[PDB]
Amino acid sequence: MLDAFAKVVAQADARGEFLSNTQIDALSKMVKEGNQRLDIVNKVTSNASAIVTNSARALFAEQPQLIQPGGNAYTSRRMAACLRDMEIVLRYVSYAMIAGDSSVLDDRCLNGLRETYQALGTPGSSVAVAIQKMKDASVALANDTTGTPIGDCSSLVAELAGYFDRAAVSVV
Amino acid sequence: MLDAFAKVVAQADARGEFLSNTQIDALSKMVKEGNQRLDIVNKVTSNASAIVTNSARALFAEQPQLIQPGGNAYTSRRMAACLRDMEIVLRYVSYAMIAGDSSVLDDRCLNGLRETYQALGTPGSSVAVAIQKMKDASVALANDTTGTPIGDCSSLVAELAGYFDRAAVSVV
Amino acid sequence: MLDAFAKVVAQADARGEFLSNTQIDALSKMVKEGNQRLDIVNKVTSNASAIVTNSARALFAEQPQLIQPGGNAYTSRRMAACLRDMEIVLRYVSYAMIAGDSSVLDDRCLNGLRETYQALGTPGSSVAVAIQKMKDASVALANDTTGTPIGDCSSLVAELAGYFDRAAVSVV
Amino acid sequence: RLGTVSGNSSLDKLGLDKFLSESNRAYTPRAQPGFSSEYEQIISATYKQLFGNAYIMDSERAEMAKQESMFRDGQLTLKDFCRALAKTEQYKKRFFDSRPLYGAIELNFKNILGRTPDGLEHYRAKSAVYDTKGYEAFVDAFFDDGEYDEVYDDYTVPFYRGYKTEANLSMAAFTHFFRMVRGSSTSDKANPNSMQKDIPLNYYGITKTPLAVIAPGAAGTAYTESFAGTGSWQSGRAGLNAARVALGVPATANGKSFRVEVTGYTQPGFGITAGTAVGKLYKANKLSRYPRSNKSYVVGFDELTPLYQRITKNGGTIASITPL
Amino acid sequence: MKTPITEAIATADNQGRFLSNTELQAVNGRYQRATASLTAAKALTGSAQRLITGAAQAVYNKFPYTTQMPGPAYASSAIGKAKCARDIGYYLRMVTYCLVVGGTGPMDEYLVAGLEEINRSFDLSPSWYIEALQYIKNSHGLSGQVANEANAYIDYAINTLS
Amino acid sequence: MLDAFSRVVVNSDAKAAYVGGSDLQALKSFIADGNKRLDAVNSIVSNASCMVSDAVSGMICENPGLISPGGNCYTNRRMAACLRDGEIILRYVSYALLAGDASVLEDRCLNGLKETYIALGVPTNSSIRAVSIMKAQAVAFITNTATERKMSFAAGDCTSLASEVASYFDRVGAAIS
Amino acid sequence: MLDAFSRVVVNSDAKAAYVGGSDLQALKSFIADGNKRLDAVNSIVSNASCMVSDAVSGMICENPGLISPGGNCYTNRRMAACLRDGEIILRYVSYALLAGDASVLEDRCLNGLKETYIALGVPTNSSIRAVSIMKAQAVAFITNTATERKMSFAAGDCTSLASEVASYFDRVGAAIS
Amino acid sequence: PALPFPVPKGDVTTTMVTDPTTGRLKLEFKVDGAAVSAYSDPRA
Ligand SMILES: C=CC1=C(C)[C@@H](Cc2[nH]c(/C=C3N=C(/C=C4\NC(=O)[C@H](C)[C@H]4CC)C(C)=C\3CCC(=O)O)c(CCC(=O)O)c2C)NC1=O
Ligand SMILES: C=CC1=C(C)[C@@H](Cc2[nH]c(/C=C3N=C(/C=C4\NC(=O)[C@H](C)[C@H]4CC)C(C)=C\3CCC(=O)O)c(CCC(=O)O)c2C)NC1=O
Ligand SMILES: C=CC1=C(C)[C@@H](Cc2[nH]c(/C=C3N=C(/C=C4\NC(=O)[C@H](C)[C@H]4CC)C(C)=C\3CCC(=O)O)c(CCC(=O)O)c2C)NC1=O
Ligand SMILES: C=CC1=C(C)[C@@H](Cc2[nH]c(/C=C3N=C(/C=C4\NC(=O)[C@H](C)[C@H]4CC)C(C)=C\3CCC(=O)O)c(CCC(=O)O)c2C)NC1=O
Ligand SMILES: C=CC1=C(C)[C@@H](Cc2[nH]c(/C=C3N=C(/C=C4\NC(=O)[C@H](C)[C@H]4CC)C(C)=C\3CCC(=O)O)c(CCC(=O)O)c2C)NC1=O
Ligand SMILES: C=CC1=C(C)[C@@H](Cc2[nH]c(/C=C3N=C(/C=C4\NC(=O)[C@H](C)[C@H]4CC)C(C)=C\3CCC(=O)O)c(CCC(=O)O)c2C)NC1=O
Ligand SMILES: C=CC1=C(C)[C@@H](Cc2[nH]c(/C=C3N=C(/C=C4\NC(=O)[C@H](C)[C@H]4CC)C(C)=C\3CCC(=O)O)c(CCC(=O)O)c2C)NC1=O
Ligand SMILES: C=CC1=C(C)[C@@H](Cc2[nH]c(/C=C3N=C(/C=C4\NC(=O)[C@H](C)[C@H]4CC)C(C)=C\3CCC(=O)O)c(CCC(=O)O)c2C)NC1=O
Ligand SMILES: C=CC1=C(C)[C@@H](Cc2[nH]c(/C=C3N=C(/C=C4\NC(=O)[C@H](C)[C@H]4CC)C(C)=C\3CCC(=O)O)c(CCC(=O)O)c2C)NC1=O
Ligand SMILES: C=CC1=C(C)[C@@H](Cc2[nH]c(/C=C3N=C(/C=C4\NC(=O)[C@H](C)[C@H]4CC)C(C)=C\3CCC(=O)O)c(CCC(=O)O)c2C)NC1=O
Ligand SMILES: CCC1=C(C)/C(=C/C2=NC(=C\c3[nH]c(/C=C4\NC(=O)[C@H](C)[C@H]4CC)c(C)c3CCC(=O)O)/C(CCC(=O)O)=C2C)NC1=O
Ligand SMILES: CCC1=C(C)/C(=C/C2=NC(=C\c3[nH]c(/C=C4\NC(=O)[C@H](C)[C@H]4CC)c(C)c3CCC(=O)O)/C(CCC(=O)O)=C2C)NC1=O
Ligand SMILES: CCC1=C(C)/C(=C/C2=NC(=C\c3[nH]c(/C=C4\NC(=O)[C@H](C)[C@H]4CC)c(C)c3CCC(=O)O)/C(CCC(=O)O)=C2C)NC1=O
Ligand SMILES: CCC1=C(C)/C(=C/C2=NC(=C\c3[nH]c(/C=C4\NC(=O)[C@H](C)[C@H]4CC)c(C)c3CCC(=O)O)/C(CCC(=O)O)=C2C)NC1=O
Repeated sequence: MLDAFAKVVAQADARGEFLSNTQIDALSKMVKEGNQRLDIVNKVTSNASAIVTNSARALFAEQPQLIQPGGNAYTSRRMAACLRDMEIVLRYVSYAMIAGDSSVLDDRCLNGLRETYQALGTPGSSVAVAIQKMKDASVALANDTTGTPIGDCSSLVAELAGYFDRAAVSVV
Repeated sequence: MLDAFAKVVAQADARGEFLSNTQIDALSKMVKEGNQRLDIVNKVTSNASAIVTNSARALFAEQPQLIQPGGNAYTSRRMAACLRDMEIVLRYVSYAMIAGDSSVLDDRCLNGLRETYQALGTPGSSVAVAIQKMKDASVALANDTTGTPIGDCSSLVAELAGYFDRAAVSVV
Repeated sequence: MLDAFAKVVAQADARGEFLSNTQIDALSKMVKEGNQRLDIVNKVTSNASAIVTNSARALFAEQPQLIQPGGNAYTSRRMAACLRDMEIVLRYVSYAMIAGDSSVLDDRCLNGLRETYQALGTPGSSVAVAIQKMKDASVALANDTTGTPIGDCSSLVAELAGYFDRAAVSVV
Repeated sequence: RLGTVSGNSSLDKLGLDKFLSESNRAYTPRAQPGFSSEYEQIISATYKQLFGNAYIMDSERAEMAKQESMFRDGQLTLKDFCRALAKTEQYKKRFFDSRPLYGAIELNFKNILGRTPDGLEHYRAKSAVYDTKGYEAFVDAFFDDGEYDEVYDDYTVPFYRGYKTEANLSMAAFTHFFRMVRGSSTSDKANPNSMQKDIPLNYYGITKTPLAVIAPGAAGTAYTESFAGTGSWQSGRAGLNAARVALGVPATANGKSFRVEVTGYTQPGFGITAGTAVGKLYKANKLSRYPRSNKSYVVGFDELTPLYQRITKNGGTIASITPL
Repeated sequence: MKTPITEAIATADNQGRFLSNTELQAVNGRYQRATASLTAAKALTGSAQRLITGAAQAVYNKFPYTTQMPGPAYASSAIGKAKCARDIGYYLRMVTYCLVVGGTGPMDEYLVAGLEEINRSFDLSPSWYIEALQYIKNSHGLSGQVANEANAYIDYAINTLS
Repeated sequence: MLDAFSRVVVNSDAKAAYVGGSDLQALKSFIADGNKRLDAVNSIVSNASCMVSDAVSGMICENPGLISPGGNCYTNRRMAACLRDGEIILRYVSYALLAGDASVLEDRCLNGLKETYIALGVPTNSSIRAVSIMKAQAVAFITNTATERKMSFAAGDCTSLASEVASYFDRVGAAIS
Repeated sequence: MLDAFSRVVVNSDAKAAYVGGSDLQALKSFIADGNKRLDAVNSIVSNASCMVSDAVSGMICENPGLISPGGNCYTNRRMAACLRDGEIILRYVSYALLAGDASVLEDRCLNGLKETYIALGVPTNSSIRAVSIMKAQAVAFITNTATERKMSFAAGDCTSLASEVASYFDRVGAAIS
Repeated sequence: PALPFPVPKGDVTTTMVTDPTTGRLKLEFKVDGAAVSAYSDPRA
């Protein structure tokens, strides 16, 4: 897979030249968020069970179809199949957030997810709410500076929530 | 696999409710005929190589174009693979005799069997006429009054025909 | 994997008769020209990379967008993998030259090779040029009279040109 | 863009938006003189519709400069006008003479009728006319039947119709129809399953076998497996395609079985350390790990999890997954 | 189908190897014995109806019960004797296919694989076919190295029935 | 399309025989029981609007996630299509029982509806819960043990016939499976 | 077919959101400076075929051997298809600008253009080298930074929409990357 | 089916019977909650 440093080298080889000096100080903004990316990982990797409990607490309440006799997640391995699938949409986003792109997100999780739910009959309607119940649950969880100094992180809140909606449109 | 007791479990698990009392007295009728089930499977598998080779011999008599050179069942590789599939249906029919339903015969042996044969090119009308020899060599085998005491088992021989005609309509 | 001798045997067995007298001297013709066929593949295995690097440097001088930065065969991990495909088809035509037929050639190389070239995004018209860039170099040394006694080897190098022509068709 | 229940519409994102937006009917019983931007739009609509979005330049449109003018008074459209366009050199250069007889038949149904013929008894009725009564009655075998005189009254333009339940074709003719239609940016030639030199559906159109209906423009839709039948009667080979059936003891050992469809792997990707093993990068016999790509697998329900890992850690993209 | 030519291809394909001087003498030695093996294949072809019916009677002289016993696996009837003559004609045909290709390819594929499934099912004895093949071994009337090639592929068939 | 009368012909064709008296004995008893089957299928097609009523309004109360905004029966075209998709598949088995052969069901619809449905995105477990809700809806009508509507037949026992429409509808559900 | 007026109504019908006036202010920002989109569209569709005039001519000056033997734009037939190949995709760029979504370049063009250009052997590097040339060729009429021409404008910052064409030019090299 | 035991204020009182086979329903004395997940509180 390729990363956020690699694509401006992938456009330095497939174009074919040396480095422009406007390509070098565009990477200064990557380390203007470089420490500020690193504590954003602490708001999601220290709360791994915390989001995926608090979201599937909510998701069968307004949508009681999943717990019906004859519903989808009925047996306990299918209910454990929800929890192994709710976290990886957040885990590969957590791989995408330390990366800075969505290459490894598309490589190992997303490409092969619309049709895999359709072959199994698990709905594309409600695997997007599992994105959306953890979408607002990490907008609140990462927007607080408990341990780190105070300034501007108004970019990267529109990047990890710039990756959940990428996972939302790649499944419906 | 499913037998007859595994039917009404899964026919009420999506329904949700418990086992109702009006069904199980039909299922405790089935254990009165439990001793007339196991003789009858013992009648088939004791003669399990005399129903195969007596009906492949009466198949190539009426159809000499299969053992002629350039035929489908010509060589010794494809004669052994003709007696292999003639015994495979004799297993999975008698598996469905002991169980009470068809759902291991047409899930492990008949789910794509004629479309196996359209890809290989074997005459799928002609495997049905070997099976209907084996139907008549086994229904008339399971009406002997030696080895068992007499009594009316006319209800249980229609189930043995009803899976032999289910392989007669699977392969065409 | 058939031979020239095994192809006329397998047509006889599916008809179910012995080999005719017109077929044995058709094969007795084929064995007396054996030392011509042993002298052909001795010429195109004693120059089994001097064909290939001189066919690569011919094509790369002609087509220049292969070596361009951004190219298909630009980098040195896609350069030995270009020289791998140029060296195995010189290998696998020479297996089909010594067999007398080309059912070794299409099944061990060319079955779906233009479908894997579709998946890589490889320009396939230029590799068919490179087989034709290898084809005339292969017959220029087959016609080379050095060290061998002189005779007529006319249709054998038209057979060898037909093996390269069958390779160059089904790669585009 | 991908979506089934994304905005309540299942087939606008399958590639049939403009084939369901337009209807292309003409409104006057003769083309009126004076104005040449209202009926030339009908002609260049049909020049992409009948030819299958092929490039007709003006250097060959003026070669065919009679046959549209006799439509403007004297021929009907769809019955006579594209019939006259089907008797051209430009129609005979793309869909008749670079390809076999069945491939000329099975591309003519997409061109003329807007469907795919199922089995061979629909190939029987069309190819009983070429070997007896030439090419001009072969093209006019389509235009005077119940399949043509009912769906279009004679002043529309023949559209695509091989997806609806009123077009009572088959259920397999749906599955061939998205092998033939790859969005609105393809042609007869710019189609990977068959170029102009080839035939689209040789086995599958004859034997009525349905296929994996892949949405076009997806991630890794650059896949089609090749063909070699198996068995010793037909002297075929083994190892090219996974089977379409999944019978046996490995049918229901791991639950319900599936057929996956891998797009393709490379040499960088096999290791779990993000690179290439620097060395000789091969074995001695100089083949790949997957020595031909675009391969496929048959796998049960209880091993879908490590196989979906083992494709996706190695650089393989997945076309679709169909249960067997 | 193993031939000498489709075996030295396979060891060349194992090592990624161009056809060296090692694999050009394995295919040359087939050509120095394709002369003697194709006269033996031409001689056994012409004397087929002498050798088939003569070996079918030499079975019946050694094992006389096969013409006497009732039931469908024996030669006691008209159609029982016709299927026995078909079987030695199937056996003698695969001897001549091996002399063409120079090895035991066509009797491996078309005859030997799956043979014991038949001989147990249809109650046919493997010693009925040794006596048919030991007739053909010392009554083909060949000599020299022409006989050496026909006697190699006859007792390959005796050892896969024994 | 195959007929049961056609089924004994290709049985007698690769066998290369004539028609004997042996396999004829199945078909002459099929004639006199033809009116009893003719007394069956007329009530299948005349209560068909109720059987497509309870096809789709019954399966939606046991999974209401399709009428939810985002489901697979949410819009009023997919609401219209699910009313329409079920009224063709019982029209086909009404053809299939008069021939007696399931091959007319196979070549027309049951060859390839499964490969469309995961590209049309609909779930198959919802479909077989809607297939089997017409299964017991069918077998009440052939026996006259239906509750709210009881129709005119003769007196007998068509439980050999009532297994046959249950022998169709599982293969309807197994085709989508 | 999507646009930015109806991008929200396929978003809000996951929510079943009767749209109170909070989310509509981006649409009230879309109707605010949509004249700058409109004053750029007339700066595109009047200067349209001179974008493609130096597209392939800019490609062939640095990638010279496509007019060589064994090229891709060798003949007159091979070259004139390429000039309609580039003018189709720039026609389909500027549909998306006045609409406001990434609809039209995906649901018609890149619903199958990756298998198109590998069915013909169209080189994907040279068919983004021209479009990267046509990237910066298409920003200069919006910017009015051109060496040769000036368009009669009003003077503001259209840099939200000067890179929005480059934010359509990125996902035309999504599949043909 | 059997009387359910002597109801204490316990709001769940397990339905009864139910229909053509069937049974099972969690009653909160009239109101029938039965897995709607009223505790739906994410923390943003
Ligand atoms: C070595 C591992 C490593 C980490 C675990 C993090 C933690 C971390 N963040 C910052 C530094 C910072 N951290 C933030 C982050 C935030 N402030 C906010 O208002 C947001 C709510 C919150 C994001 C969740 C900001 C804005 C700064 C820079 C301080 C400033 O702007 O003046 C610093 C001080 C050094 C520096 O400036 O880089 C450290 C150690 N960074 C790291 O390098
Ligand atoms: C492990 C193997 C095994 C079996 C196969 C059965 C065999 C079996 N069958 C019967 C007993 C019987 N079995 C039959 C059965 C038949 N009579 C017919 O005419 C038909 C040909 C045939 C049915 C296939 C009848 C009619 C009786 C007596 C009635 C009765 O069971 O009460 C009995 C005596 C005990 C009893 O009466 O139940 C036993 C041991 N039990 C076994 O443990
Ligand atoms: C009376 C005069 C007279 C000659 C000089 C030859 C001349 C001659 N030499 C070769 C052709 C040849 N002649 C030989 C034979 C040999 N090369 C060697 O290295 C060895 C010394 C020698 C014996 C093995 C070979 C091997 C070739 C072919 C290779 C070559 O051309 O170098 C040919 C072509 C075909 C042929 O052999 O006839 C001719 C005409 N012929 C004549 O009529
Ligand atoms: C074990 C490895 C092995 C070899 C490398 C060859 C080498 C070789 N070739 C020939 C013999 C020959 N070789 C050729 C071939 C040719 N002559 C030409 O001038 C053409 C360039 C070329 C045609 C392709 C011919 C034509 C003969 C027979 C000479 C003649 O025509 O009288 C002979 C003499 C005996 C024989 O015919 O076999 C030998 C040993 N044979 C082998 O067994
Ligand atoms: C609405 C969407 C839509 C499109 C995008 C185009 C897509 C398209 N492009 C081509 C076809 C082509 N397009 C190119 C173009 C190029 N190759 C290069 O190397 C250059 C970099 C690049 C020019 C910019 C070439 C060379 C052909 C092939 C023409 C030929 O084969 O002679 C064809 C085949 C038409 C035919 O030949 O009949 C089609 C359908 N058409 C559409 O309807
Ligand atoms: C979930 C919401 C819900 C409904 C929409 C109705 C629909 C409904 N009806 C029946 C069950 C049935 N439905 C019919 C159909 C009919 N009866 C007639 O006589 C008419 C002519 C015809 C049109 C109404 C029949 C015959 C039965 C079987 C019961 C019977 O009458 O014997 C079943 C049980 C089938 C099953 O699920 O296995 C359901 C769910 N009931 C509900 O609980
Ligand atoms: C042989 C009979 C036969 C059919 C079934 C249909 C097969 C079929 N069904 C649908 C299409 C459909 N079919 C259904 C029906 C259902 N989906 C569900 O979720 C439920 C399980 C089930 C109702 C019981 C729905 C909801 C659509 C979607 C319509 C759409 O996508 O616009 C379409 C697409 C129609 C189009 O694109 O125009 C087709 C071809 N045609 C036929 O000839
Ligand atoms: C014009 C339209 C038309 C029809 C409707 C049928 C009418 C019909 N039904 C039956 C006759 C019958 N139908 C049944 C069928 C049934 N009885 C039951 O108890 C079950 C509820 C049900 C299906 C199992 C039975 C048992 C008979 C009597 C046996 C017979 O003679 O067929 C008969 C033969 C006897 C008679 O003349 O009445 C006829 C003609 N045929 C037609 O031509
Ligand atoms: C090797 C040969 C060679 C060429 C053919 C040109 C091709 C070319 N043109 C432009 C770039 C451009 N081309 C145009 C087009 C036009 N300007 C107008 O106003 C006219 C209306 C219209 C036709 C003349 C515009 C507006 C730009 C961007 C700015 C500019 O150069 O004016 C660019 C820059 C794009 C980029 O940055 O990637 C290039 C490489 N350059 C070369 O090196
Ligand atoms: C049918 C044709 C038709 C149109 C195209 C529009 C024409 C149009 N464009 C703008 C207006 C404008 N256009 C620009 C744009 C720019 N200024 C620059 O120098 C930048 C280079 C460029 C930014 C990309 C700006 C800044 C305005 C004024 C702000 C506004 O959009 O209202 C205005 C508003 C000015 C006014 O109120 O009079 C109008 C009416 N109307 C029409 O009837
Ligand atoms: C490599 C990373 C990876 C991905 C992307 C992946 C997808 C994936 N999800 C699966 C199942 C599943 N996924 C779900 C999840 C849901 N269904 C719903 O209705 C809910 C809305 C939703 C969340 C609770 C369920 C219920 C199954 C089992 C399907 C079944 O048994 O019917 C399966 C089948 C095997 C299994 O049960 O795990 C795969 C391969 N698996 C992986 O290992
Ligand atoms: C798990 C259970 C199972 C089933 C259901 C099955 C079907 C099956 N039958 C096969 C072949 C075959 N089946 C037949 C049988 C016949 N053809 C005829 O003409 C006769 C009418 C009939 C014999 C009486 C023949 C001749 C082959 C071809 C063997 C070959 O090509 O090697 C093959 C190809 C592999 C092989 O056996 O060689 C499969 C997979 N195989 C299985 O293992
Ligand atoms: C079993 C025998 C066999 C077949 C059938 C085969 C096809 C094949 N060709 C490949 C690559 C390739 N093939 C080429 C060849 C060319 N590209 C060009 O521009 C030239 C026109 C042409 C030859 C000079 C190149 C450059 C690659 C590497 C592409 C990549 O790695 O992305 C790959 C990818 C793995 C690899 O590096 O080998 C396969 C599997 N490989 C095999 O080992
Ligand atoms: C090419 C490879 C090949 C072999 C070897 C082969 C053997 C073969 N021999 C058979 C029968 C037979 N073979 C014999 C032969 C004999 N019985 C005797 O009494 C004699 C001693 C002896 C002759 C030497 C007889 C009588 C039958 C008929 C058995 C029966 O009808 O049940 C049959 C049963 C079908 C038939 O021919 O009617 C096969 C498949 N088939 C093959 O395709």
